[PDB]
Parts: sequence; C-alpha cells; structure tokens
Amino acid sequence: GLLCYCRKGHCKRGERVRGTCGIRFLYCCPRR
Repeated sequence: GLLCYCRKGHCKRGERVRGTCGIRFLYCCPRR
C-alpha cells in the first residue's frame, strides 16, 4: 500500500508534500 519514495526537486509521477523527506527534497507517492 505504502508505495512512496523520496525524490529531489521533482518526481516522474505522484509529486506530493505529505511528509517532506528533507529540505530540498519531497515525497513522491503514486496512486498505483
């Protein structure tokens, strides 16, 4: 279920900001 990953700057699909994985990073969790 929890198919989220830490990205830097942007993501390929699923760009989100639920739980910041850092400062210059973000959280990318797709819906599939």
